[PDB]
Amino acid sequence: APPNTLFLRLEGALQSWGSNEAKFALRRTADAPTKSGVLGLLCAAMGIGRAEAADSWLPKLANLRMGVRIDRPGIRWWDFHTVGAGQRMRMKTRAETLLSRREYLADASFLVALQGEPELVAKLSAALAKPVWAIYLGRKSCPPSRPVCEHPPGFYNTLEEALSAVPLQKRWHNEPLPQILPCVMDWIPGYDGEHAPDDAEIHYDLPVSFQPPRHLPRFVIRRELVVGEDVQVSRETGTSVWRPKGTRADYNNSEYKKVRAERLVMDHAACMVCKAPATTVQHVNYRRAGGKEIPEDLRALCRLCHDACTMLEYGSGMTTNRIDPCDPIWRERILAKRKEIVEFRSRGQ
Amino acid sequence: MLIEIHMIQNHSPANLNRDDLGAPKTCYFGGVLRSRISSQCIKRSIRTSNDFKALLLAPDIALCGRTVEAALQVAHAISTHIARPEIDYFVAADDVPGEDAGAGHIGESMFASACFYKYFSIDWEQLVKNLKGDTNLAAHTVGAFLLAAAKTNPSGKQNSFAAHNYPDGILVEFKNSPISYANAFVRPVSVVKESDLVEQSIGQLSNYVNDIRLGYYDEQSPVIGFWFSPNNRYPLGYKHSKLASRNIGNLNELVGAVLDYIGGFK
Amino acid sequence: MLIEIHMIQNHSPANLNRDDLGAPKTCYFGGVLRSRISSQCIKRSIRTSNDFKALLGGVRTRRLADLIQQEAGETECWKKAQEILNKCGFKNKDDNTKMLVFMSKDKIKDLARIVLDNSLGLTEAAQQVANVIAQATLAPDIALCGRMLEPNDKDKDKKVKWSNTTVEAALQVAHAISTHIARPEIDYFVAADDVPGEDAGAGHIGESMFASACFYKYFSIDWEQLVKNLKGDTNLAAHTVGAFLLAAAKTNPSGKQNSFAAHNYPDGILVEFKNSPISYANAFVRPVSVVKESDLVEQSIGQLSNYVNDIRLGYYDEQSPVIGFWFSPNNRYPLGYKHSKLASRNIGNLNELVGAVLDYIGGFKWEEVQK
Amino acid sequence: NRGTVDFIASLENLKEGDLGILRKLRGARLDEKLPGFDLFSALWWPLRQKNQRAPKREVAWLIAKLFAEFRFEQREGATLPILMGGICRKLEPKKELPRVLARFDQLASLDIMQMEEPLSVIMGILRKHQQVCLDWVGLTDVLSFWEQEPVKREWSDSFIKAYKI
RNA sequence: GUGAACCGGAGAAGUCAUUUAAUAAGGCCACUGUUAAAAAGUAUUCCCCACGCAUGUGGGG
Ligand SMILES: [Zn+2]
Repeated sequence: APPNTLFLRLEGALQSWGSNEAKFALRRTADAPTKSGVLGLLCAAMGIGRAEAADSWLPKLANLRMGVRIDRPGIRWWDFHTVGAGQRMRMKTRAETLLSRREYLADASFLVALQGEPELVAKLSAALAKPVWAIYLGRKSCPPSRPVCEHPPGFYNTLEEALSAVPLQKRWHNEPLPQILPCVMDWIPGYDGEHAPDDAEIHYDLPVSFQPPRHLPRFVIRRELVVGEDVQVSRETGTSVWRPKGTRADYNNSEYKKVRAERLVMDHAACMVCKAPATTVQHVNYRRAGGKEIPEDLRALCRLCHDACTMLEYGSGMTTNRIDPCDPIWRERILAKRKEIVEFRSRGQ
Repeated sequence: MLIEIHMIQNHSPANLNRDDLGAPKTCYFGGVLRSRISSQCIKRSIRTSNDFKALLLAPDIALCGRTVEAALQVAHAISTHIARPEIDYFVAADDVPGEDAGAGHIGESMFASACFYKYFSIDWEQLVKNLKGDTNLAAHTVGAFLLAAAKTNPSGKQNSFAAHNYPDGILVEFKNSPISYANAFVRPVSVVKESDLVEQSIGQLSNYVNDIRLGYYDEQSPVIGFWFSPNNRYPLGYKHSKLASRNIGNLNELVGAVLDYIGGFK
Repeated sequence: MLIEIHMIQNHSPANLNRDDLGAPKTCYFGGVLRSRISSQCIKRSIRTSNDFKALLGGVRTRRLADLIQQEAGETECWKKAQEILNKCGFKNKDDNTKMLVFMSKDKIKDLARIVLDNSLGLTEAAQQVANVIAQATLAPDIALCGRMLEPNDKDKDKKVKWSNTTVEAALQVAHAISTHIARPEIDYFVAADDVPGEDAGAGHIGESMFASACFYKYFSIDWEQLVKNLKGDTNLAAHTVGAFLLAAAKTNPSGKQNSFAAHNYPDGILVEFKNSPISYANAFVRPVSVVKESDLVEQSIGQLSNYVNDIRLGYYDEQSPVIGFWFSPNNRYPLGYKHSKLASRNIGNLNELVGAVLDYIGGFKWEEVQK
Repeated sequence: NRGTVDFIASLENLKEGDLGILRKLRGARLDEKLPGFDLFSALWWPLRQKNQRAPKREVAWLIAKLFAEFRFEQREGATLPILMGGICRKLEPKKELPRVLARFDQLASLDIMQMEEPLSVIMGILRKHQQVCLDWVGLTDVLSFWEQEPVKREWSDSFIKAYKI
């Protein structure tokens, strides 16, 4: 059972599949990817020029059957667009500014199923794995945010089960999902029902050429799917909003229990400030704590000097860095804290 | 193969792009409203720069547009956080005293500060076929565009706000299928006391790059990328199995590394 | 060539700039709320300062007919001047036209000369009037700030077509953001009655708003566009630059200064000579907190020095070295106790800083160019 | 949140001598007046050893000083925004309400290190109306995650819900 | 190489001027840290290195 259909994921921050009714400086768009637009995307991915497209490639690929499922409808967003500001414009020339207003779709995603010849689908997918040219979503200022070559080809019978095959991928966990997903699919005669129903509407996106752009109409129908029954909700990948590493804390750990022994050996079991016999070790340079402990930034200390340094660190600021003995600074405050500890701390506690 | 430049740039409060009413241009993403800079504004500001023109069939006609189809590709500059427009109440003054302390004019202008994410794409095959097999000039104009895009800004309302900022993170990658990383900032960046606006944006970019490297980009073909911040100000994914192949601390070194990959030219 | 000045200035509790509701102006930078001073406020306070008085040669007024009458003496021409001003597309709403007009003060005598004589007709004189306002650009303040003037079209004389009446700005001034978080404060004030009565109440009760902050000021001057704005007057351009530096350093905006008197001097000035403008406002994307071991100004200067080092090391180019001077009074505040290498020259006197700036600019001396 | 409960219970168990010691240290650091440092270390250190979670040191210090100055019986269901809204509702709606609301809304702008006096004025307004209870556990939990946006959102929403009814 | 490609909404600006939160006040009243104790001790000092019948001397920690 060789695969017979190809799936396209069309999702980007900004999208614009232009409609037939623009014809002027009001560049509009359609609610779904047009057939001519995705055909031009395919021809750009295969490296076929505009003149070369009109002879064989477009008539060959116009025999496929296409259906688009809506994953996210998006929001239509306009854009004021001036041309030739501070510069002349063609036709002789004129020092003038051209005003226009463009329309894009924002935060939208579509799934396109294109059933056809298995060799055609295989060659098309092979071309789409490494596109010849940069493929955008309608306009050149709309690059895709997801790989078009994402979903694998397969063999199915109807377009409804084809759009049922691919699960719906969820964003962040709180985000809700659409409950009724509209599918817009090409009308199929079947050679028995020769006359289309009255709900079938004409769209004008059957292409012939691209340099003298020519289109013909086609009958398009619109049905719907129910999520869960027809499309299973996929689960998001392992991800999170980036947070700075809050490190960890663990002394029971045997590796630190031996690093402190190495430190007490290497400073010869003596304090750095008052040179009394050492009791513990202060953990200066708290970065790389727990798993990447280097017995260099640690400094052995007695109980009174360690308590004084902890008193100084609890007061004032406190960040990943610490207060390091052997510094010529902070000596006077450490000695004052030593005096206060000696003359004020009560052992009855 | 395709070259892709991703850019993170925070701007001081200004109005770098307007509309028919004066408001900064915006867009919609992640369920919220983000600030925006239109792609044609960035392309024009890159193209007409005097330092760029004095630097380098024509190289600008080969890179940009005028069937001559450009290999350049500038996307709309989305913002990694929820937009925050603001109104400034201005009053004009008169140097000549009158019967009252009138102003002369009263009004409101708009401004907004944002940390924009920029995406760029250069098609190497179209560029080399545009110049009829020439390669050294192609690398030269790629480097010229890299320096220009790293050191340029739009001129909108810059006599009053002067937002002459510099980028704080650049990521240059080589791969075939074009994918942008705007999906990283689907969740808007919210600041915390233990980080900056640029730091969290760079970290979220690193997280998204790590997740997509664990996913679609299998061992079919390795992906080569270079990460740059000034004097190694911000790391993209500290260690993290070397998410970025290099860490650079000068623009010239990144330009030379990219040139030496693409052709080995110097 | 561009001269860029970055300043750090801590202010006493005051309300130097406020919006329509009286609150001090704020902005959102780096996701955090900071205090702001509008750029036009700084530009006006420098322009109308005592230290810039020798260079003030332009007036931005709405009542030009009043100046015409006050410079014509006693001969009555005020209605006539208003009529000719209306003929060149300016309108008239009770002795003040609908638009402000920027024009050097030296040309009011010429306008008086055209308005006085009845030898010429009306409409042609209106055209002549335009030719004086389109060429009254030889002022230091017009050269610095820049002027654009677009007259009306529904009441023009059809024979008064205008020349180019714009001047590109030779000075870019940013909005003075704060280096730390915003801390707005409310001052609950009362106003008492000097005459005793029955009750103990006072005349008025209200609340004002004030805040104290450390501001980061950024200015940029384009020397080539400056000397083009004054038509090659390099001497006068250098005089403007020196006087502007003195006024910017030694003047503060006069907002609510009779109740707060926050006349604080800057604690650090960095003057750089470049070819492309760079702003160090991203030094304070992370707001400046306070540690007991230091103070606000020293921490701000250290953060600025760290970001300047980052920028210089990450954007070094051997083709365009950058020369900068650091100024602090009697070298009280150096550029951080970590590098001692980002400042090419350390200056402790403001006058010496101005003289060195002028000598780098053109080799002139200050006392030569002051007149 | 059991560590916070143990912290608050140990705070209520304090005698009057160390309460006066803490009262004398309002507005101060942690590096001076050694008896305060020793008492705070005795209060806070056993929480980390047994309980994996523990309130932040700055939050715990602020809570201890505020409890020393403004001794309140800990009771579940008496969060600060609810009591503040109940006080604000029985006010003159033209002059006093904007002033007191501004003093309340000043709080949701700073960090932990500067909330002492803006919280002390709030506790003074509470003590003016003779309160006898305050949810120290909920206030500590909210103050711990003060940088999360839904925390401030729920703080303001609870205040508005208590104000409206 | 897509109703596509080539494609700035830009230029101008101070929210200013005026002001006391004033007037009254006690944290008071009651309290034993008490009960018991030698700084003494010879039967192998925790370790290096020169000689000996001594039933140990010398130097080092
Ligand atoms: Zn010690």
